[PDB]
Amino acid sequence: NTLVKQLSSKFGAISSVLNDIFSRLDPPEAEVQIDRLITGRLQSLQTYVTQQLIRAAEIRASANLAATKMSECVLGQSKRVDFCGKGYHLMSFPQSAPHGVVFLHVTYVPAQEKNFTTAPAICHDGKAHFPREGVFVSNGTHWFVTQRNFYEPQIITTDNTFVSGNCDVVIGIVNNTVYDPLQPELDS
Amino acid sequence: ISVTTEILPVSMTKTSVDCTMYICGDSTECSNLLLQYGSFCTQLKRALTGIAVEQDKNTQEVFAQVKQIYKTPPIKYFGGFNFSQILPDPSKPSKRSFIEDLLFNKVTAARDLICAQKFKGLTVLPPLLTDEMIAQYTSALLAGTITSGWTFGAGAALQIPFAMQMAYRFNGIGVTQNVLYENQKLIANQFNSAIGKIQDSLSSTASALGKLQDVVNHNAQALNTLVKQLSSKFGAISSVLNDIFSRLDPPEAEVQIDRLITGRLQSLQTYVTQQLIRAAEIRASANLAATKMSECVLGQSKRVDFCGKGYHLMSFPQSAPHGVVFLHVTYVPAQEKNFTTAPAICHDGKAHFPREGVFVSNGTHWFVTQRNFYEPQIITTDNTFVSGNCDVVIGIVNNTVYDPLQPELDS
Amino acid sequence: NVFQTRAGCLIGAEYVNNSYECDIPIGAGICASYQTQSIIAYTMSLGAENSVAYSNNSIAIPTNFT
Ligand SMILES: *[C@@H]1O[C@H](CO)[C@@H](O[C@@H]2O[C@H](CO)[C@@H](O)[C@H](O)[C@H]2NC(C)=O)[C@H](O)[C@H]1NC(C)=O
Ligand SMILES: *[C@@H]1O[C@H](CO)[C@@H](O[C@@H]2O[C@H](CO)[C@@H](O)[C@H](O)[C@H]2NC(C)=O)[C@H](O)[C@H]1NC(C)=O
Ligand SMILES: *[C@@H]1O[C@H](CO)[C@@H](O[C@@H]2O[C@H](CO)[C@@H](O)[C@H](O)[C@H]2NC(C)=O)[C@H](O)[C@H]1NC(C)=O
Ligand SMILES: *[C@@H]1O[C@H](CO)[C@@H](O[C@@H]2O[C@H](CO)[C@@H](O)[C@H](O)[C@H]2NC(C)=O)[C@H](O)[C@H]1NC(C)=O
Ligand SMILES: *[C@@H]1O[C@H](CO)[C@@H](O[C@@H]2O[C@H](CO)[C@@H](O)[C@H](O)[C@H]2NC(C)=O)[C@H](O)[C@H]1NC(C)=O
Ligand SMILES: *[C@@H]1O[C@H](CO)[C@@H](O[C@@H]2O[C@H](CO)[C@@H](O)[C@H](O)[C@H]2NC(C)=O)[C@H](O)[C@H]1NC(C)=O
Ligand SMILES: *[C@@H]1O[C@H](CO)[C@@H](O[C@@H]2O[C@H](CO)[C@@H](O)[C@H](O)[C@H]2NC(C)=O)[C@H](O)[C@H]1NC(C)=O
Ligand SMILES: *[C@@H]1O[C@H](CO)[C@@H](O)[C@H](O)[C@H]1NC(C)=O
Ligand SMILES: *[C@@H]1O[C@H](CO)[C@@H](O)[C@H](O)[C@H]1NC(C)=O
Repeated sequence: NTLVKQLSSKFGAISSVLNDIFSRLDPPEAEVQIDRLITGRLQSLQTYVTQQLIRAAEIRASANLAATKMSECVLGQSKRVDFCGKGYHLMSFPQSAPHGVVFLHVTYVPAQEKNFTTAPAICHDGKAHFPREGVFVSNGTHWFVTQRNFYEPQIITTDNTFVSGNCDVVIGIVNNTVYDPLQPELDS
Repeated sequence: ISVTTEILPVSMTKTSVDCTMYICGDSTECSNLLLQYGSFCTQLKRALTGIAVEQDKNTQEVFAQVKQIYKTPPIKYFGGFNFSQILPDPSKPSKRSFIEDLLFNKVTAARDLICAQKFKGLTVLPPLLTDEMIAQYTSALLAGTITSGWTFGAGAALQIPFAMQMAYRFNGIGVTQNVLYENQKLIANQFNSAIGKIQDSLSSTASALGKLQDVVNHNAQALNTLVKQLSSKFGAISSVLNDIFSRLDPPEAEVQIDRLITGRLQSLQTYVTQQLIRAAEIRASANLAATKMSECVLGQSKRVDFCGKGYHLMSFPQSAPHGVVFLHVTYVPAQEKNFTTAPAICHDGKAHFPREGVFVSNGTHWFVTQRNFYEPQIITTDNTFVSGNCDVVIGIVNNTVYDPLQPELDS
Repeated sequence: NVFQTRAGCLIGAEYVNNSYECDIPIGAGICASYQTQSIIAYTMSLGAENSVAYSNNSIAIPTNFT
């Protein structure tokens, strides 16, 4: 619209149209006015082209980002934080829109938290025990092992713990019992 | 344990230009003559306003990522780690930290240049967010990462002791937790020494903030050349237009005025185009900084050479004039030793492959060890699995495997 | 009325001591909005204020998902 509206400028000439300039002045003198008009219009069109180029570069950057998002979020599962949504990414769906794409992100969010008391290791039979893929918790009386992102208490055993060293070097260790699931069937 | 510093520019300086004062000065005749060229200044105002709002959008996107403002509890024990230099200092009125103060002091009758440029139609607008608000965002992020961990980037903040968080990160990089639980004091001392070295380097070295200084210098040079362009004839008798009007008749004064107007308009166009290109580059840098903040501060990244040189552990943000600074805490091995290995163990006519580690030998015996730390253990059936006979694998060796059940059968 | 901000002088808006999310950005941490039947200029509120209970031996574990 502004490129169209620039056509009414005079640029210092005697008129904004060419036919009256050519129908009122001799060839020796109309040249200056024609040159002024031509130079002004050329400058306007060049400025338009430059701005279009810059905007095209920005659109290209956005398109590259969208292509990367389609490659990772949709065709696979992403471990990147805050890339395919807020939370823990599960999956995604694409939809089309005029000059654009819309991504629907299905994600997982925890809720209904609860407090607990924990210790890093358990000292038993003069040895320190560490969890394999969980965390030690206590409800005030007993001790359990639970997964990090969901509450699922379990009994401490040998199958879900591993031993390394004595229990006089780790800060915060506590005393408890580790249940051996081989002897009770052997003694029965 | 290594700490590394990274500097990223975020935003630019917002500028506004007055056409009439810059071009025609205080002369009314030029003001009347200027109207003939049409709409050449509304476009300039639109472009400059777009850049100005873009800068605020950049800052808001980079820094405003937490819904709630957290505070550290009064007790300052975090398993031996100090953190007293990066946390807010209530004594100073700016509510900033030591490193932040050093960074701000690092980058910097008679009439000031700012007033002289203002008196020619070039003005600077203030940003939406003051420095105090950016400091509060940084403090909230630091408190959230110290107290909660990475849980506050995907939901509610759940408290966890610092030692257990470090154990989880060690498990993430590929080392078991017992290493941390047995070398807590050494790791804490290394971290404190690294922070002290960063302090010393910041206090002594004064060339670590090149990028922001380059941005400031480029803006200053652009303004300087724009101002200097006002004293060129462009082919007329003189730069000053009142002398042109007084000396000679209107018929040629019109030509001289047209020459000056065209030259000044061309200079303004060039300035606007260069500003647009620079703003695009700054926006790209801001997008990179926002991605880095979301990926290295609110979580742990497995990408190589992204959140530091080495094995990534964690990171901390700090503010800087028109930019952000990242402190990356990473893990690097040292004191390596040679060993002899084999791909599998042939025992009882069966091939045995390790479950997590690698097989090593110290000259006479054979052990299984984790990949990134030397911790030998006896080869048993608990850390090994069997697949096929031992006449196919190239390089298999002979040894014995211990079964933890037969000893109990006889005892 | 008259108010003096680091971005200049504001006429026609009344300053209040509360804090809301920004609607029209003026600058230097000052925003404006149309509320109450009047125009009010205020200071931005970054967000809600929170504190987390931290100790040697306390953890928080979720029990449900969304
Ligand atoms: C902590 O957890 C233990 C394990 O469930 C609880 O002990 C059980 O409590 C229920 C409650 O009625 C009893 O029916 C069971 O017989 C208990 N089992 C054992 C082995 O004692 C214990 O009550 C929990 N503590 C608290 C304070 O809730
Ligand atoms: C776990 O049990 C051990 C004993 O098996 C406790 O060690 C004792 O500590 C007391 C101090 O309160 C000493 O007087 C005893 O001599 C220690 N016993 C031995 C065999 O050395 C240990 O304190 C217990 N853990 C906790 C947290 O109390
Ligand atoms: C954490 O760091 C601060 C500052 O580096 C330590 O404070 C220094 O303590 C020593 C002796 O304890 C004094 O000689 C220095 O004058 C102190 N410096 C400052 C700036 O206060 C502090 O001891 C470190 N440890 C803890 C637990 O805070
Ligand atoms: C592992 O073995 C290699 C090869 O035997 C060692 O590399 C040589 O080290 C000696 C020093 O004892 C040098 O004089 C040689 O020039 C090295 N050879 C090459 C090709 O560089 C290597 O040092 C051993 N690893 C360790 C930790 O000592
Ligand atoms: C390789 O490691 C073995 C460990 O099994 C070393 O053997 C031990 O050597 C010490 C010598 O100080 C003896 O006291 C131990 O009794 C040995 N262990 C066993 C199980 O007998 C061995 O010295 C190491 N080096 C070589 C070259 O084999
Ligand atoms: C590993 O032990 C096996 C045990 O069967 C070896 O296999 C035999 O080794 C003897 C001694 O050289 C040969 O005479 C037999 O012919 C081998 N049997 C077969 C079926 O090939 C095996 O050689 C040992 N590994 C190595 C590297 O010697
Ligand atoms: C997790 O949350 C869901 C809803 O968000 C709970 O499902 C509801 O539970 C209540 C109380 O048991 C029932 O009255 C409703 O009928 C359930 N369904 C809905 C749609 O509300 C679910 O119980 C929660 N998990 C646990 C373990 O309590
Ligand atoms: C855990 O204890 C703190 C201590 O005040 C409390 O603020 C918080 O609400 C508790 N968590 C839950 C889930 O009740
Ligand atoms: C427990 O916390 C207190 C502060 O609340 C601290 O002084 C003490 O050192 C902590 N204990 C351990 C074992 O870290």
